[PDB]
Amino acid sequence: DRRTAARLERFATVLRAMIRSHVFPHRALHVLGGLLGHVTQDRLASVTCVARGDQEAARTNDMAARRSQVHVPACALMDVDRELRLGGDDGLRFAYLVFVYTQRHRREALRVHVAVSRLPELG
Amino acid sequence: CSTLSLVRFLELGLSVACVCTKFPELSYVAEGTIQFEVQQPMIARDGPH
Repeated sequence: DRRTAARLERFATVLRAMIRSHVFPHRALHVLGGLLGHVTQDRLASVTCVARGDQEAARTNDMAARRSQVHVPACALMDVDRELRLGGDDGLRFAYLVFVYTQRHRREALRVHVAVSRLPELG
Repeated sequence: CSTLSLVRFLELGLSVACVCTKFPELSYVAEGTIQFEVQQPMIARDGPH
């Protein structure tokens, strides 16, 4: 897309304003599932994402890989158990998308992560 | 004297604009209706919407 880096910069300024004004972005971004399909006109799309069930019950119109998986930028994926050293053994683990605020006037930012663990209650 | 030029209705050209039916019980009928049903055709667009 055109003008994209500029838009990324403006969006950064938007989120940094959001935390400054005490209307936090977690009250501005509900989460949908993982997209699988789309038909696009010129600058107008119709994405389609799962909402319940497991991802690979779907059927993508790629015809190279009908099913899919879930991809997360490894730069942000922060594991917890192996981090906290619970001494546990990896079985079925939950998955949490977490936001990190920091508040210092005119000098503030937001950190994102995707956390997995067996812990049902983060707290 | 003078005759009387008789005229019938079905012989006129105007009769083809209406279907006439005798209904000897019309003096009894309350409000009567007729029911249509029509189904518009449709064409298949494409793209996002």
